[PDB]
Amino acid sequence: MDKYLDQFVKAPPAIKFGGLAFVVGALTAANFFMVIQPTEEEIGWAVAERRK
Amino acid sequence: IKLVPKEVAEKHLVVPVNRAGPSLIVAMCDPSNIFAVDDLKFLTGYNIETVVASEVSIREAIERYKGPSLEDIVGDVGDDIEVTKEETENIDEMAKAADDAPVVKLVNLILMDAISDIHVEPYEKDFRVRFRIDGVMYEVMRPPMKLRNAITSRLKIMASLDISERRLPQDGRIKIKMGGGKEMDFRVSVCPTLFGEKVVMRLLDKSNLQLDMTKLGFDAQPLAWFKEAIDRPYGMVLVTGPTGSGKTTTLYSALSSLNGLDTNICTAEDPVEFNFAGINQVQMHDDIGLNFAAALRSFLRQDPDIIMIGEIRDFETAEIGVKAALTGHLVLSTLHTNDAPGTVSRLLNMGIEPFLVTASLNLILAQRLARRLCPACKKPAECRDCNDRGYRGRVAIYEVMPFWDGLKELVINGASAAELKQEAIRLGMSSLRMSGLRKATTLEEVVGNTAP
Amino acid sequence: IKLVPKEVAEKHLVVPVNRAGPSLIVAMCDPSNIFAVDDLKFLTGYNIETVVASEVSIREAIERYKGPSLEDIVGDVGDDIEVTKEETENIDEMAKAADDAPVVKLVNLILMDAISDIHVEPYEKDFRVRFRIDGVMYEVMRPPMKLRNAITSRLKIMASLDISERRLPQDGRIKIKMGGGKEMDFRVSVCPTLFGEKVVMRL
Amino acid sequence: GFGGVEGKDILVFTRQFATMIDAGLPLVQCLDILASQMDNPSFKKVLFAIKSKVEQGSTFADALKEHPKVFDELYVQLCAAGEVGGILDAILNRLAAYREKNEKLKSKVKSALVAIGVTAVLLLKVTPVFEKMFADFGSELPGPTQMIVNFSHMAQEYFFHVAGSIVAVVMSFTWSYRQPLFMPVFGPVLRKVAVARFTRTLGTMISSGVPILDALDVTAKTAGNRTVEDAIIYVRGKIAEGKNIAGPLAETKVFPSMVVQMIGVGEATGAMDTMLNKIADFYDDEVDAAAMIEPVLMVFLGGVVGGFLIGMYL
Amino acid sequence: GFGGVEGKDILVFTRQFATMIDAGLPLVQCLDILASQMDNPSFKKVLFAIKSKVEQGSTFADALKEHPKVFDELYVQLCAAGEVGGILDAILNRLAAYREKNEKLKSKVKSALVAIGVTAVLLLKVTPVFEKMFADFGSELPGPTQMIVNFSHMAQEYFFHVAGSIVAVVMSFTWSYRQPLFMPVFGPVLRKVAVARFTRTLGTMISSGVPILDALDVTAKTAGNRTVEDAIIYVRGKIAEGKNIAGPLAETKVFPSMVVQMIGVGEATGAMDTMLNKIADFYDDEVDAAAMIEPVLMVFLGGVVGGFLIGMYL
Repeated sequence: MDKYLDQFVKAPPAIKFGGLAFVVGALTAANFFMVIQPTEEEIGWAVAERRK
Repeated sequence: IKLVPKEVAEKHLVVPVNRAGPSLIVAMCDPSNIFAVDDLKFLTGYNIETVVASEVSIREAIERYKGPSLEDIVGDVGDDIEVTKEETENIDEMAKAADDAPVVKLVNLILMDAISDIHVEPYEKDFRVRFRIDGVMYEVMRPPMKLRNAITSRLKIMASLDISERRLPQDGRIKIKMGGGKEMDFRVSVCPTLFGEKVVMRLLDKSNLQLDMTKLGFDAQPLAWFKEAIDRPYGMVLVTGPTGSGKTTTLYSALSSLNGLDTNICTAEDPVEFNFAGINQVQMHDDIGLNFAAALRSFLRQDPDIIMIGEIRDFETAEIGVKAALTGHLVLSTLHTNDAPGTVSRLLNMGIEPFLVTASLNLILAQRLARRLCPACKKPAECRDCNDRGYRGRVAIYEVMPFWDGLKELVINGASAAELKQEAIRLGMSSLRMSGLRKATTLEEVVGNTAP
Repeated sequence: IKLVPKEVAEKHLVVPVNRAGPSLIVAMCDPSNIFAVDDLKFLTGYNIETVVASEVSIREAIERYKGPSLEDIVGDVGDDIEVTKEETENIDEMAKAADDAPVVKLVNLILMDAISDIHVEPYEKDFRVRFRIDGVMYEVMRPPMKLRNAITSRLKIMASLDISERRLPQDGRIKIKMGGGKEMDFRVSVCPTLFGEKVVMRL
Repeated sequence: GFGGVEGKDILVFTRQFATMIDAGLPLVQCLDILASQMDNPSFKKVLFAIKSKVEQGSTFADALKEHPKVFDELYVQLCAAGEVGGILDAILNRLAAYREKNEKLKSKVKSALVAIGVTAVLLLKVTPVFEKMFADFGSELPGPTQMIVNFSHMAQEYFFHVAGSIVAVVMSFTWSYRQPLFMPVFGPVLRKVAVARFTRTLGTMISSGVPILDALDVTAKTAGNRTVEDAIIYVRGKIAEGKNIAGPLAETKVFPSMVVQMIGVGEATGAMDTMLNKIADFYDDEVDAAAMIEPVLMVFLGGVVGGFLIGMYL
Repeated sequence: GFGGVEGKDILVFTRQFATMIDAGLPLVQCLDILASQMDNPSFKKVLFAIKSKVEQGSTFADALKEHPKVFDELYVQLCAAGEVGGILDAILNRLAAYREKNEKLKSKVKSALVAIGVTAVLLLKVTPVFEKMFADFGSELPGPTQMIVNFSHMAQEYFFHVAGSIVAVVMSFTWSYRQPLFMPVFGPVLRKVAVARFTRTLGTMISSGVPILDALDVTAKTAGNRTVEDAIIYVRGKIAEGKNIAGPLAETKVFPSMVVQMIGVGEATGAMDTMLNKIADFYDDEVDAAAMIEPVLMVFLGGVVGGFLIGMYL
């Protein structure tokens, strides 16, 4: 059905770009958390080693 | 409602709108397009009934969509006639914002279901009508039993009555808000009407006919002057005629045409039908549990110069009426009958004598409907009541004017100027003569110019 | 009721007195004064219906706006017809001393509201009468729905009966204390009289 | 020494005055009508005497003062407050509602120490006694303790059963106190009370001489239940349009087949007053008699008992 | 799995069949009438199905066999014994009396092995169990002995308590057994039951289409109370002479002013069928309310229990 298809020729450059952007934002949140966790683990191994 | 894809409806500008008697009702803008029709036949697998509609109305319905109605029904504040139509409508719009959040102005159907002859004979029978020029013609409107029954209750209720298997026939009147009236006969179920429920509507449409109706050839100007006179010196008159010959119209015409600004007039009706452009007037309507006699009895009590009784149907009121005539009021009314034994019989059968009616009744007009194929003609077929006779046959009647249908003409039949003399004197009688030969269509304006 | 400033009413001796059928009823002493009328038209923005009234009656209404009455009403010992009129009147005078400490003798209105044909057909319709010599003539007396209803109960009650939507028509007789009678037909609401409540009196 | 009148009989008469007065009948004519429709002599007799004072010009409050043993100081003062403020109609409506609440409250303590009091002690503790009886059949039941515990601990553990007994009590008290989505399906419709009031009001205005349509226009303004008011506006609209009274009624479920058949006879006989008066008194007596108020007792009666027994069992 | 019907509802329907059949209506027309007068659907629905078998030519006993969960083997066999011997009328009268005694006996245990049997064992020993169990809380109570006495003497001294328990039993048995000169002044006259039965029977034969006089001639042969039978013969004799039904009734005290006034409407309305149906339902419900059969139970219930406990303590 075509009215939706020309709503698809007018707009979803914007909507596809937006979706890509929200995804990349999520993935950057994830990798920043995945660099914060090795920090904590690392301070932990510090505290063990010094106790040795 | 259901179609194939919404896109297909919009492209072809067609919309299914119901399914009845194994067929799919399809509203279609281009019913000559066999490609689109055959596409719909193949895709639905259903047999079609085609209904032509304006392109933009179909498009509007496609985008808008018996459901939105199924909910707006449960809104008591809508059906209520006590509420002015101007506001009621607003509620329906705002309430409709529920679905899509706009105001739709003018939902044709949503309004069509909330806010000269129509013959509706039975179930699944196409309605017939009488067109102002075309006469009897068939119509594209049919209702099966369920729709018939629903119409039937609708019309019954708007006319103020309750048709049921206990009371299957109903002879009421619809009051269109435009003050206009219409006679409605109606039957529920099949107990009287084997062919199913049925209704007939003989449309009035009013705002009240005037003496401008010597246009319609009904009464000659000469006779209308004679009546103008007659009504000024308070000669009492009854308009008799078979059903729908014009009794009420003619009556209302005669009162409306006169200047009644200087006289207290005074009307008792079972429902409103009478419109008068006059100030000294008391309009009285039968209410629950009141007889016509209650209102007349108590009304004659004040000082009416003129008394108008919509139509005499309980003759206990008839009796009060002719009593009013004998005190010397100007009384006027309507009666269902076709000639002189018709009325007199009809009048005498709840106990007024012809000395009291015929002796105190002055003039009796007889109205008709004449048809010559498709002309619709309402004419005054004819009557001066002279009095009673001692030792007799009674009712002494001098026929002033007859109507010949063969030439559509009003003839004078042995009336003389010495007859209508009945005047208190010379100057009074002279005034009658002047009005006889010496004496703008709207009622307001016509009254306005008889006033002068 | 509403006007522009109270001062303007008093200066021009005019007073609006109702709003009906999109028009403002304006009681006016000098209806030939197009300056005042056009001032009222412009200041209110409303279409006017002009009613002529005596200057002092307009002024009186402006200043009242029926208080002295709003209190003398709550005096059961006044309406009571069992009491001779000669004494009842006295109470109304002495009770009126409350405001300013005199006896007013003969308050026309205070009495007019406590102590050959009249046709009163509907709401906002000028009364008609039958004069002993002039016959059917129009009159300068009109009542809107509220006043009609009030008259209607007044006349009904003095004639000894109770008109209501349950018993909307009433055919009684008033006994004037002067042993004189009058036939009164009367209707409340619009149920039998679409044109509103209404009354007739054949004196 | 003189007594008042019954709670029932004050009720009927205050209702029917409030109804007539709010109809715009003259107060003396209201008084005449209720006297003339009364079944007990003492009522018809007083109300002629109250009316006799009102026709001498006295207020209703001052006329009722001739019967201070029947209309107490609080009743007259409510009337007189209505008369002084121009609200006699709305204070009589208030007094009619008051008298109705008073009679209903009277029947409903007294009904069943009389018999009701003895039967209500007796039902309220029957079960909780059975219960203490099965739990006193020795030691080492379901949920108990051994007797050698310290008393306070023993009593606190059983708190379960002390609680199941109190709940049993509260329930049988509730049944004795009470008892003496399709959105439209959820609204309170017309009851027996509301039909009895309607019928009495109409029987009353017709017996007095008002037409049907004048009585319906008054009644449609004095009906308390909103759905009935909507029903009655539709009945009056139908009748005013020329439909037959029994046919406007037959559309509405609240009027039985007979109420309609009886009204339908009344239309053809000119005896609608008599018909409505006998319908109303039939309904008023059906109302004061009033079957689900006894079945739901028993549901909670044994259902709570059984809940206790199961409670400690487990 | 299917259940029967209530004791009330078997009652009403067996009474009204016995009545119609003893009137000499055809069995199928009897069946139609009681179905068409029924208030519950399940009854109207069955009775259409029982009638459907009777119109295929089956006996009533064999038609009721389609509802063995409602009409047990003993009921059908009574019917079938009546049909085989030419006494269907008198066995239905017997069955109606049976069903009436069954419903009354049900209300009246339960109020305040089936349910009656289980509840009656359970009430008859509740207290005496309580009692034995307080008297088994250890030794050296009020009135006991020490256990070392010889058994025969110990048992004989307690004879007090064994006696207070038996008396407790006899009492609760009495409440369960009872609880389910001007010579003419001493005769049992018409009761509430007998008026309710009369009214139901007449409501029944009128709703079916029999005239008043045909219904009265049947009823005057099927009335159980002799004084009422004498009353009804006088009512029928008066009506057959041309006196108006409400006027023959008004001579007899058993018909209230409301009953007569309601019947007097029904005469002018051609709605006597239903006036009688509503009167009968009102009476049947007044009957089943009529409550002292349960309060006096409880008086003797706890009063005896308490008398035992007091007895030994002292």
